[PDB]
Amino acid sequence: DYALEKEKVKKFLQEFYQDDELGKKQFKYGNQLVRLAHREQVALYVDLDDVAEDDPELVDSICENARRYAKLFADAVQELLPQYKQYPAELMRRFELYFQGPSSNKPRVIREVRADSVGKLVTVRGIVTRVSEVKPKMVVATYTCDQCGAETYQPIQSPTFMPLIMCPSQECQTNRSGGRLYLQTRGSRFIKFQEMKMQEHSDQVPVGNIPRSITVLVEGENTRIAQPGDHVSVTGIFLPILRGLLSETYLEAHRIVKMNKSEDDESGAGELTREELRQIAEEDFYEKLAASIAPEIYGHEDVKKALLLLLVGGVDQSPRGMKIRGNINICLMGDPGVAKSQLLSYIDRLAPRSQYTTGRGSSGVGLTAAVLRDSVSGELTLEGGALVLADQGVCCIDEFDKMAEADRTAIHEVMEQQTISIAKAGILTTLNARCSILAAANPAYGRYNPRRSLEQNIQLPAALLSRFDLLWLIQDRPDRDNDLRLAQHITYVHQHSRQPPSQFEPLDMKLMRRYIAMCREKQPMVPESLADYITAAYVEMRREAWASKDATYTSARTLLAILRLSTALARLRMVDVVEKEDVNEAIRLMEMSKDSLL
Amino acid sequence: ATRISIQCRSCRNTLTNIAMRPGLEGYALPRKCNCPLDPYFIMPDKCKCVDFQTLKLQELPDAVPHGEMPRHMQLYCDRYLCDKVVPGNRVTIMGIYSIKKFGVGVGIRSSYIRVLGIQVDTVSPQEEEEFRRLAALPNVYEVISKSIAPSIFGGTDMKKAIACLLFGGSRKRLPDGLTRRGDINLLMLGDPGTAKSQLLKFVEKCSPIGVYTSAAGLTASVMRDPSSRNFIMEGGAMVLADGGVVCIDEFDKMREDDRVAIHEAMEQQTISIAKAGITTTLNSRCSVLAAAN
Amino acid sequence: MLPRSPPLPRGNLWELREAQRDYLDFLDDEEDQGIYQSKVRELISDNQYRLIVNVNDLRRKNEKRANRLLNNAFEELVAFQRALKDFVASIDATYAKQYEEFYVGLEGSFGSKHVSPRTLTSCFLSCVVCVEGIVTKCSLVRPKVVRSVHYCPATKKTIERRYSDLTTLVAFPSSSVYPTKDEENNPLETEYGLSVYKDHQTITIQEMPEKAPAGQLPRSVDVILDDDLVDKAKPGDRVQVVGTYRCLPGKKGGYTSGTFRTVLIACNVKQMSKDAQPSFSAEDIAKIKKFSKTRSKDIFDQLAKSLAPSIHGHDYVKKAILCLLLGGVERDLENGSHIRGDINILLIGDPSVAKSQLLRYVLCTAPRAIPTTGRGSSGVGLTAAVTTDQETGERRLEAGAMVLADRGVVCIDEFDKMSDMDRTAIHEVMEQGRVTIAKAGIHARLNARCSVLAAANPVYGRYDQYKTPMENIGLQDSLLSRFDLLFIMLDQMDPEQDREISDHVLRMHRYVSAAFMKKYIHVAKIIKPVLTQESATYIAEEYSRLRSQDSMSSDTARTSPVTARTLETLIRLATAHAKARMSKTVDLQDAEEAVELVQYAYFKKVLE
DNA sequence: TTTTTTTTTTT
Ligand SMILES: Nc1ncnc2c1ncn2[C@@H]1O[C@H](COP(=O)(O)OP(=O)(O)OP(O)(O)=S)[C@@H](O)[C@H]1O
Ligand SMILES: Nc1ncnc2c1ncn2[C@@H]1O[C@H](COP(=O)(O)OP(=O)(O)O)[C@@H](O)[C@H]1O
Ligand SMILES: [Mg+2]
Ligand SMILES: [Zn+2]
Ligand SMILES: [Zn+2]
Repeated sequence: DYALEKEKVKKFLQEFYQDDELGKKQFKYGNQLVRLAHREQVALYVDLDDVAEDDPELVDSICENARRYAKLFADAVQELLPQYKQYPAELMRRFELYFQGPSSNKPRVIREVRADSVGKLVTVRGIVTRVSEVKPKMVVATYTCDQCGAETYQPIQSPTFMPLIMCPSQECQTNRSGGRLYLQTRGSRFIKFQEMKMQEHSDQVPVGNIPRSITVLVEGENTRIAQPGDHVSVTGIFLPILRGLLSETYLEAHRIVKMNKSEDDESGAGELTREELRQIAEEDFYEKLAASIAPEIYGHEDVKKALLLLLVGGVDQSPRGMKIRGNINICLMGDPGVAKSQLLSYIDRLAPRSQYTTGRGSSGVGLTAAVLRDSVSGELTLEGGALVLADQGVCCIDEFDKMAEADRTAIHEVMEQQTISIAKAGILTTLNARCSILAAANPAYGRYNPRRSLEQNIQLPAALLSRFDLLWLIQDRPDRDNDLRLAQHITYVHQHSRQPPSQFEPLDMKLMRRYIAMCREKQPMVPESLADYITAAYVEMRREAWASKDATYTSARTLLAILRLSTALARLRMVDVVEKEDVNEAIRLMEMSKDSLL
Repeated sequence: ATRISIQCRSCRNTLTNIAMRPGLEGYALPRKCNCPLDPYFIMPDKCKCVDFQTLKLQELPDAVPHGEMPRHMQLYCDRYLCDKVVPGNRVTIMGIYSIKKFGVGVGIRSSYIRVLGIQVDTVSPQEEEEFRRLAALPNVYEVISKSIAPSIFGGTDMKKAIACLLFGGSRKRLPDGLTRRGDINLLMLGDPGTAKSQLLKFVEKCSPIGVYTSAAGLTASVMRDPSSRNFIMEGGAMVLADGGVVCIDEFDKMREDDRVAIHEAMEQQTISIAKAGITTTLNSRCSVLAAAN
Repeated sequence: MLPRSPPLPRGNLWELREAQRDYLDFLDDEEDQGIYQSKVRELISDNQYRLIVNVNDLRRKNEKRANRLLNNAFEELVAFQRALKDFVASIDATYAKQYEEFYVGLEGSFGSKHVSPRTLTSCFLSCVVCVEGIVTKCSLVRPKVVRSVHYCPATKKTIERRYSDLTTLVAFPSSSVYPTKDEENNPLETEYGLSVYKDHQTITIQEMPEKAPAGQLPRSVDVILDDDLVDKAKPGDRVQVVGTYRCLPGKKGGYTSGTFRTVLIACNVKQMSKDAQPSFSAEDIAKIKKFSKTRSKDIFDQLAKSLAPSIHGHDYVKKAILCLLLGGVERDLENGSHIRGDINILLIGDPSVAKSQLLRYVLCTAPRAIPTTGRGSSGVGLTAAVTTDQETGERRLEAGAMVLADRGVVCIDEFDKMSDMDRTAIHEVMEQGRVTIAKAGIHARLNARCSVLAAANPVYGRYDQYKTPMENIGLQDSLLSRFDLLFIMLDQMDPEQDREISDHVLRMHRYVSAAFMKKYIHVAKIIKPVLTQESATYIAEEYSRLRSQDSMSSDTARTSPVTARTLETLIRLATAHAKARMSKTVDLQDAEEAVELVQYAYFKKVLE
C-alpha cells in the first residue's frame, strides 16, 4: 500500500543531511522546499542515490514502478509546501518533480531497452536528432459558463481530449435547462513541451545493422537543453502510447545530461583552484601546455606551440562597422609519416565543439550546408554541414590536397567573413559559422623535392594560401642519431602504453580543457607605442618576399596575422595589454614556419 | 475455409458447422445473437480449410482479331487442381463462368471462371550401350569431330578442338580447397567472313547449356532502378550459364567496362562487384568460345 | 539430400487430464537415466523460460502421446506448458513464480512434417511442422500486453485484467479497452510498472534457391517469433523453424471473405550452418599445448612451410601472409589515442606467379574475408555510400566492402586497374582505421579496423628488370608507405626452376595438418605479447640503420621509403612472430626474425 | 504506381 509510503518519503525529505555543502550538516531538500514555496524555483531533482543511502528498499520499488511514486512525491511536496511558507489540486501546482537516476543502474543502449522494462526507470545514451521547438501543452483546461457566471476545470492526460458542453453544475441546469460554456486560454494552464528523437551511436551497432530510434517527450524544465546532432544521456520512464494489442512506445524524459566530452558536462564545477592558479601563474605556463599536447609524439616542439594558439584564438574587433575575424587557421604541409593525422585527431578531442572531416570523403555542400527535400511533404529544408555544426569550435580536414577542386572553393567564404550565404531554390539566408579550420596536406606528389621551388610543390592558389595565417611546413631528413631517439621513444610507448617520464608530466585532458576555457575570456588591448615596431616588421616582410626567388604570396592580410597571433599569447599570460615580448614570439613563429627548407 | 464455426463474444453462444459456398464469395455474419450488435467472431481452431490458387489465362495468339493486345480471363483452381500447370502451358479449361460476390459504372461486377476440369497439350539401360560401344570402338575420336560441322568444311583442327570443349576436363579440389578449372576457352581469330557465325550457332545448338551473344550485358552491372531510385545488380549471361558454353563474336565491340569484367571473369571464374550499394559474388561456370577479327 | 533431422544424422559422432498427467510422468525422468531432471535444474541455474525437448524420446516412452502431439499441437502444448510449471514448482516454488508462464520448444525427428515453404499445404493446419529456409526480412520488435494492473485512488482497491488475442494457443479476441471506470462511481488509473508485456516479431522464411524448381518465384511463409526468441534471426540466414501452423481469420464489416492468412507460431529456431570453430576438444587443446612447447626454435618456419602446399617457391611471401593471418597488438593509450595492429601486404609481379592463388587461399583460411577487384570496385563502394529507403524515403549510409570486413581481411586483386581518384578513398581506412563521411545529409564515422592484402600487375605488362623498382610501380610515395610489405614476385627464366615447378603442379594434377592451422591460429590470435628491453634496443637500432642510406649498399635501389611508419611495422611483425610460439614475451630471436624480412622486401637490385 | 521542377550523389 501507498498511504504509509507518503510518510516514509516525507521523513526522508525533512531529515536528510549532507556534508559536501562546504559547511556543516545542512538540509539538501530543506532549503529546496523553502525556495519552491517562495516561487523562486520550478524543478526539484530528487536524487535517488540519497534515498539509497538510508533506505535501499524504497529505491527497489521506485525503479520498479516509478509512475505511482512520481505522484506520491508530488503529493508529499504539495502538502509540505504550505507548512513551510482553486478547486482542483493541480491547477495550483506551479512546480514539478524529476528523478535523477540512481547510481547503481547502468546506462543501457537504445537497442537494449526491451518490453521487460515498460514502466520502469531506465537510462539511455544516444545522439539527438530532429529536436522540435517549444510549444504550449495544456494541463488544466478552464471553461466558463457565461450564463450562470461560473468557472469549471478539467485535467488532461492523453495526447488528445474531448472538450465539454455541459456546464454540469446542477444549479444552472436545474433553473433553466439550457446553457453553453466557452473554453478559455486565460484561466487554463499550459506547460512547455518539445519532442525529440534519439538514435544509436553508429559505433555501437552490429557490423552492418541499421540503427534504431526512440522518441523523447521533453517537457517542463528540461526543454532547450539539447541541440540536434549531439551526444546525450537521458533518464526517464519508458511507456506505451495511448489509443490491437501491439503498442508504440516513447521515453518520457526526467533528466537530460550532455556527454559531449565523453564523460559529462562539468561547466558548473569548471572553476579552477588556487592550487592550479599556482601553475597558471608560473613563469612559463605557456610552455607547459605546449609540451603537454599529444605527448605520445616526439619532437615538434614548435608545432605544438601554434596548435595551442589555434585553440585559444585572438580577439576580434568591429571599428566603424568593419568586422575582423578573431580565429586562426593553420595548415600542416609536410612529408609522409610525420604524425599529422595524429596531431589532428588529438586536437579533435581537446575541443568543446569539434568536427572531423576527410577531404576525399566529403562533398562541398556537405561541409557548408545542404538543401534537401522530404518525400513525405515535398518541402525543401536546410541541413547544416560540418562548418555549421562546429560553430564556436574547431574543424579538422586532413587529406586536404585531395579534395575536389570545386568542393574546396566553398571554404573561401567561411574563412574570412565566417558566414554561409545560401540562395538555392528553397531558402535564402546566411547561417553563422564562426569556426577555425585546421588542415593537413602532402606537398606535391607525396614528397617535397628540392628541384622545384615553393608554390609548385605546394599547389594552392594564392587566394587560398593567404587565408591561412600559418602554413606550417614539416620535413623529415634522415639523421643517424635523431632517428635513434625517435625509435627509443616509440618503443617505450609500445612497451608501457604511455610516454616516457620527462622532467615534468603532461596535464590531464580534462584539466587543460578547463585551463583554456578560462583563458579565452580576457580580451586584451593593443598599446599605441607598439604600432611603430609592428609596422617595421611587416615592412621588412614585404621586402624579403619581394626580393626572393622562393617566397610565397604575402599581402596586407599578413599584418593581421602578426596582430592576431600576438593577442593570443598575451591572452595566455593573462595580461590585459599586449606587450613587446609577445610580438617577437609571434614574429619568430611566422619565421620558424618556413625554415624547414633551409 | 469450407466448413466454418463461429462463436458469440459476450454470452459465449456457439453456432457451428456453418458451410461456406464455393467460389469467390464470402459470408454474412449474423448480428442477432439470441449481447451487443455484432457479437460473433470466428474460432480459428475449428475451421476446415482447403487450398486454392488463382491463375490467369491469355487467349491463344492465332485468334486475336489483330489490332490490339490479347484479352485474358481469371481462373480459380481448387483442392487437387492447384499446382498442376506452370506459366507457359497450353490448356483447355472447363469452368463455370460466374461473378464475384464480395458485397466506371453503376452496376458493374467482376467475373471469373471457376475451373472444374483442366487439360494440357503436349537415359535408359539399353541406350547406355550405344554410348559404351561407341566410346570403345577403335576410331572413336574422328567419328564425332566429323559430324559436328556438316555445312562448313576445311581444317578439321578447328573442329577437332571444339570436340573437347563439349566434354571438358574435371574439377579437382586439392586438400587446400584450392579448386581447379573444369572448362576451356577458344579463340578463332581471322577476318569476319560469316564462315564462323555458322559454327557459333551450331555449338550453341548442340550444347547441354549454351548462349550465343553479340541488352543488360555479359557480366554483372549496377543500374539505377527507376522505382528504387537506387542501384541494383544485374547478373548478365555468364552467371546464367551454369557449366554451359557462351559464344561471342566481334571481340572488340563489347563495352570497355564489360570487356574488363569478362577478362576478370575468365581469370577467376566468378564476378564480384563492390559498388554503390552492391557487394555480392556470382559464380561464373561456363565456357568461352570467342571469335576475333 | 533430405534433412530428416535438425541433428545431422550422418556424422553425429565425430479429457485434458490424461495429457497433463502423462507429460508430468515423462518429465520425472529420474528412474531411467535422469535426462531431463538434469535439464530443468540446468535452466533454473541459467534463468531460462523454455526448455527444448526431443520427441524421439517421447516416442520410446509413449507412442500414443507422441502421435497425438504432432497432430493436435495446440491442445497438447497448452497441457505441456502447464505440467511443466507444475514440475518446476516441484523443485523451487520461489523460482516458479518469478516468471509468468513457461514455454517448451521441440526438436528431434518428425516423420512427414519436415516440409519446405513450397510443400506446406493446408493439410498441416494445427500440426507441428519443421520449416527450413532463408530469412528475407524482419519486423520491428514491439511489446504486446498479456496482463494489466489497475488501481482505484478512491476505493484503494486493485483490479486486474487478463488479455488474449488470436496469436495465442487459446485464441479468444479480447478488447484493449483499458477500463477507466469499472463501476461508474470510482475512477481508475493504470499501473504500468506492475503490468506484463512481451516481445513480438514477424519474419518471412523463403524457400532455398537451389531447391526451387527454378520456373517460378519461390514460395514464402510468415513466422511470428516471441518471448525472447525474438532477435534470433537476421536477413540472409538458413534457419530451421519448428512451430505450429495456424490460420488466423478476420472480418471487415460483419462480412468475412472465406480467404484466410496462415502463419507459423514458432517455438524453436536453429541455424543450420555452423559458422565458427571454437569447439576445440580437450584432446585438441592438449595437442596445441604440446606443439607450442615441443620446439620454440622452429615452429614459425614449420608453420609457414605447411601454409599453401599447392604452391612452389615463395617462402618469404608465405611467411609474411602467415604474419598477416596472426596480426599484431592494437595499443590504445590512456588519453584516447590509438595505434593500429594490422599488416597490409602488396604483391607485384609478372603474370602467372600464383598471386590470385595466394589471395583465394587467404580468403578461405581466415574467417570474415571479403574479396574485391580493381575495376568492379569504386572509391565509394569500398567504404560507404549514401542512399535512401523505399518504404520511408529518408537517407542512410550503406556500408561498403571495407566496413563489412571489420576485424577481418580484404583481398584486392588487380589493385592497379583502379583509377587514381579511387585509391585516395583508402588512405584514411588503411591507417586510421575508421571511415569518416560528411555528405549532404549524413555525418558519420564507421569503424573499419581491417587488413589489406593486395595484388597488382606492374607497369609495362612485365617487370623490366633494368629500369628501377620505382618506375615499374605506378603508386605514389604516399600510398606506398601504407602497405608495409612490398613483395616483387619476379619471374625468372632459368631452366632449373621450371623443372621442379612442372613436377609439383603435375603431381598436384594426379590426385602441419591442414585443418589444424585453423584451430591453432584461432587460438594463438588472442595472446598479447609484450616487448622487452633486450630486443627493444635492437629494433631501435636496426631502424636507425635502415634509415641511413649509406649503410644500405651501392647498386641497390629502394622499393619504398623508410619512415617512422616502418618502425612500428617492425614492432608489429615481431609481436606477430612471438604469437606463433604462444610465447607472450618477445625476445631477441623475434626482433631478428622480422628484420631480415624487411631487409629483403625493401631493397631491390638493378641490372644492366 | 503517372507530370514537372530542383538539388545532390552516383554510375
Ligand atoms: N615523431 C613521431 N612521434 C610519434 N609517433 C610518430 C612520429 N612520427 C611518426 N609517428 C607514428 O607513425 C605513424 C604516422 O602515421 P600518420 O600519423 O597517419 O602520418 P601522417 O602525417 O598522417 O602521414 P600522411 O599525411 O597521412 S602519408 C603513426 O603511427 C604515428 O604514431
Ligand atoms: N609457382 C607455382 N606453383 C603452383 N602453381 C602455379 C605456380 N605458378 C603458376 N601456377 C599455376 O598457374 C596458374 C597461374 O595463374 P595465376 O598465377 O593465378 O595468374 P595471375 O598471376 O595473373 O593471377 C594457376 O592455375 C596456378 O595453379
Ligand atoms: Mg594521415
Ligand atoms: Zn452555467
Ligand atoms: Zn451472445
